[PDB]
Amino acid sequence: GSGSMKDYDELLKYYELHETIGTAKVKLACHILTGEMVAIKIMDKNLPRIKTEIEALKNLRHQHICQLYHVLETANKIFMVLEYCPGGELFDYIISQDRLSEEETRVVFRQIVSAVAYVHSQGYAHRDLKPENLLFDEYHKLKLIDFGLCAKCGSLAYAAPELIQGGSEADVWSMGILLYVLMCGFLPFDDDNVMALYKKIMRGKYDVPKWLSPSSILLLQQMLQVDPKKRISMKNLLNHPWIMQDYNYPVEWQSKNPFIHLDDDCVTELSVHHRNNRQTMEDLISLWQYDHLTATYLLLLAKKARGKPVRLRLS
Amino acid sequence: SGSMKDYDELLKYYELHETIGAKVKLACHILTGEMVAIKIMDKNTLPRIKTEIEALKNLRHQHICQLYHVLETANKIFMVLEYCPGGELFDYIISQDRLSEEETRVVFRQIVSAVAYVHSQGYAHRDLKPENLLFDEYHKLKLIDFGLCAKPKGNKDGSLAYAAPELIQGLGSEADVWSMGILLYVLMCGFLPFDDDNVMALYKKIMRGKYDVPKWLSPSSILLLQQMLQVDPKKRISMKNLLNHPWIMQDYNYPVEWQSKNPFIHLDDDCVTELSVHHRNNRQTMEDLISLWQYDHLTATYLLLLAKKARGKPVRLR
Repeated sequence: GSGSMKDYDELLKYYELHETIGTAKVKLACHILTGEMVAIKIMDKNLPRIKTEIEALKNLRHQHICQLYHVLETANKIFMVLEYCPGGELFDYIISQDRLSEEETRVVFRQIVSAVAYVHSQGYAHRDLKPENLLFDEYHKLKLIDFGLCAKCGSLAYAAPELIQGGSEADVWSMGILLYVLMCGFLPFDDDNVMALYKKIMRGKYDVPKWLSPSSILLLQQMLQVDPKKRISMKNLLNHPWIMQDYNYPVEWQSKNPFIHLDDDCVTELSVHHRNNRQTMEDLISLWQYDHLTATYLLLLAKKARGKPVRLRLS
Repeated sequence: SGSMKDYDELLKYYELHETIGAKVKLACHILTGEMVAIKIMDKNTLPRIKTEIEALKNLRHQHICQLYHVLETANKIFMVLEYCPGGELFDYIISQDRLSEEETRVVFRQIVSAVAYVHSQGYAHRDLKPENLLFDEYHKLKLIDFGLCAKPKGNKDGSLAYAAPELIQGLGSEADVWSMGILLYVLMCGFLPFDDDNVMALYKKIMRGKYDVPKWLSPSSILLLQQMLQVDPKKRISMKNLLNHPWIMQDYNYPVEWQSKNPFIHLDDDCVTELSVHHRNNRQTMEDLISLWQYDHLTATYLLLLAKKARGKPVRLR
C-alpha cells in the first residue's frame, strides 16, 4: 500500500535501514546511537492481533523471548523494533538435521520450557507454540516470538484436543508436540486430509520410533495426555527427570531481564548523553513507554552484555 | 494445518535452507546443484497467486525473475524461482541516497527492457515500484510480483505513489510508463515526486501532476521525466519512442534491446544431450517432452542446466 517514503521519516531519525530479511515487511536495521542491529517490523495500516502481540510484549521481558525495543506509530504505519535473530527458525534447523539427538533436543527444549514457564508466571498463554515461532539469535539461543494469539487457535497439528472445541495446559500439549518433532523429525499426528488429522489428535494415539529412549517415551506420554487434567504440570516439568538428565539442576525459568533494576553503567551513559543527572534518567527509563529511550537503554544494556564499550554515538 | 507431509514431494528435488522471505525459503536443486528460491503458499491461507503463475509460465526474459517449477499439494503451492541475492532496488537506492544519471541509465535501461517485453506479450504489470525489482548475482535487475498484472486488451476483473492518475479515477500499458517515470525520478532524486503524510493529499498531488525538479537534474533528464509523467495518458510517451529516446541512448548509441534472449522454442543441444543421457531417451523424444513446458521437474532441470551453462560451469547432473 501507499509506497510513501515520507512514512519512514521519523524512523530514520533513530535507525539506519538495511535490507529486507523477511517477506508484514521486516527490515534489518542499525540503531544509530548504540550501533546495535535490530529487526524492524513494518506494518501499513490496512489487526487486533498486532495490538495483542504489542501489549503482551510490553509486559514480557525474558532471555528466551524475542524483545520489543521500540514501538513507533505514524499516521500510516506501525513500526516494531525487535531483537534481531539471525539464526533462523527452529523449524529450518529440524528439517536440516533430519532429527535431533536426545542430548541436542534437551538443550533446546530446556530453553523452550524456560520461556513458556515465564509466560505462564506472568499470567499469559501463548496458544501458538510451534517450531516456526522459535528463533535462534546470534549466540544460538532460542527466542519465542508471535504473541498475536496469546491470552491474559494456532496451527492444527500443534493444537491441544481441548482447545479445538473449547489455557496453560494447552501450551504443555504443544510443547509435547514440539518435543516429539525435535526427536523424530515428523509429527505424532499428521495427514493430507485435515479431517483425518482432527480425529487422530482426538484419539491421542501415535507411533513411537525405535530410537526414542524409554525416558523420552515416558515424558512424551505425560505431555500428550488428551485429558487436559492429566497433563504434567509446569512445576513437575521444570525438574522432571528427563529434563534434568545431563544437567542435575531444574530449568531456571526466572527472568534475567528486569523492569525494576537499572544498570548503573547504562544509566550513567544515558545521563551524560541527555545532559541529566541519575534520578531524572532513572525515572524516565522506568516509565517504559517503549519510545526511543526504551530502545537505547535496552540496546545499551545489550551492548554491555556483549562486552562492547558502554558508549552512545557522538553526534 | 502445520503439517510436514506437505514438503514430501519437494524435498525429492530440492533441499531447503533458511527463510529469506507466503514464506520464502532458499533451496538447492539436487540434480543441478543450482540455488533457487521456493515460495511457499498455504492454500487454506488468494487468486493473486494463480495470476502470477499463469503470467510467469508465458513470460521468459533476462530481466524477469524466472519461474522454474510449480508444485501443488493438498495444502500447499510451491513456486521455484530465480534466486536474487542482490536484494531490492529500493534498498540499494536508500543505501546510495541517490544514483548518478549514468548509474540510473544503466539500471533504467534494464527496467525498460523488461517492461517492453511484458507489453509485447500483451501484458501490463500494474505494480512497478523499486521493491519489485531485484538484483541477481551479476548485479542485473529482475522484475517480480506479477500478482496484479493484466491483459489490458483482455477480459476485465498497486501502491498509490506509483499509480497513474487514470488509475485513481477508473485501461492500458500507458499506466506502466507513468510508473516507470516515478521510478526514474526516485532513482535520480532519492525521494518520490508525489508524496505526503495525508493520503488524500497524495491522490491530489498525483492528479495535479506537479513536482519538484532538483537542481542536480540535467535538462535531458527533466525532458524525459516530462514525457513519462503526463497526467493525460494520450500525451504520455510511447514504449516505442522510449526504447530509442535520446536520454536512453546517451552513452550507448543503441536502443534498448528488449527482445527476449531466453526462448520457448530453441532448445540448447548440450542440455538436451545431458537430459537424454539421464532419462535414457534419444534426442527427438527428449526434446518433445521439454517443449511441453509443464513447469514440472523436467522444466526446472532444463532451465537450471541452461543457466549452469550460461554461468560457464560444467553441464553435468549429479
